[PDB]
Amino acid sequence: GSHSMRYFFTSVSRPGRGEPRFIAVGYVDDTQFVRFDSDAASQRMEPRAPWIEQEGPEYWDGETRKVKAHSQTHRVDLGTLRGYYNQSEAGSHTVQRMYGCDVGSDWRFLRGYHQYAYDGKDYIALKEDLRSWTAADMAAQTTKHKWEAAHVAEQLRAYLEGTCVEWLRRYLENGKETLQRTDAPKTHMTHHAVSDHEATLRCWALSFYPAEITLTWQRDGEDQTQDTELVETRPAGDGTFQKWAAVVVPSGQEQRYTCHVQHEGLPKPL
Amino acid sequence: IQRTPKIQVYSRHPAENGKSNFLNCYVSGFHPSDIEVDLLKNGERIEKVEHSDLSFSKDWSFYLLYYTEFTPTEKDEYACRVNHVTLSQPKIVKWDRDM
Repeated sequence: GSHSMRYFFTSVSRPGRGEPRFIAVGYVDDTQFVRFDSDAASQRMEPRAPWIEQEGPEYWDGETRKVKAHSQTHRVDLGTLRGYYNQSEAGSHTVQRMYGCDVGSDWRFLRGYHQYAYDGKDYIALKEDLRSWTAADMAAQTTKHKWEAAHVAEQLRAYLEGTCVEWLRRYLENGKETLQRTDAPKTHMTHHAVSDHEATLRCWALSFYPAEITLTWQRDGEDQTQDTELVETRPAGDGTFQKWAAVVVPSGQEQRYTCHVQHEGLPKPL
Repeated sequence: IQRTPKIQVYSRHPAENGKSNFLNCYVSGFHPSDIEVDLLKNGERIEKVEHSDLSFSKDWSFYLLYYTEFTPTEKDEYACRVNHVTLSQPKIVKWDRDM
């Protein structure tokens, strides 16, 4: 199965007084496992999943050290970026960094990515090929000139093909019980009469993991899209996800309609 | 870029009156990150509300889950109030137990 690890970094300047706020979140597939928040007393990379708590203090002192390195390079980054776009000193700006690697079914390296945005939009992102950078702007073009010169992309290839895969593989072994355990959806449907002549069929898929689910309705065996409301997959708050898809039906015809649930933890359901 | 938050109010487990449960307000699809979300029971704001660590999805927009342990009854109305820079007024979306 394809697994992955991603680090989401957010930096917001606080113009009035102080440092910019920094949050770093780590995830292995749809599971959060570490966090760092600047407005937190620990001032440490803290665990957020049972299975990473096993890690000795050489890990927590080394992750804290690093996440802090990072907060500081985005503090500098927010200053640079304001010169480059020539902006005023007393507004906030967000920089956001994203990196990680996916591995495939053979547990070998599959894809790697390191992107970066400023104020909502793409700034510079490394390519799939891990050798060039896509600069979206002429400010980002300054940064691509610097990173090409400095051989930044090669420094990252080694981490995304080495350290990243290495540590994703152990997170999966130490976390076997949950990280490699798919919870197929628990489905059920409800029926709610909108009127005397129409009903809503809501097809509910609850308590599943991963979050990727396909909910599609069908009438007389052909897929139906018309008069189908559907929701964004939401987190239940316990590590699983919920989603439902509804359809309005003529009352008396609901036999025609079937919900088809698609999900990794399932041999397909109707 | 500034994107308006998308909001969903729901229960962790299907609700039965008198059984403790959890009330989630998932706010997603927004930028900038400063957003104020608070769960209101019968209009009164609830304290003792927890929430996840800020993350973002693929198009760089943010999302957050706020939650509280609660026990539905017939009498009590719950809601989630959200206020963000794109919003000319805060959005109060009420909990419906069929959604």
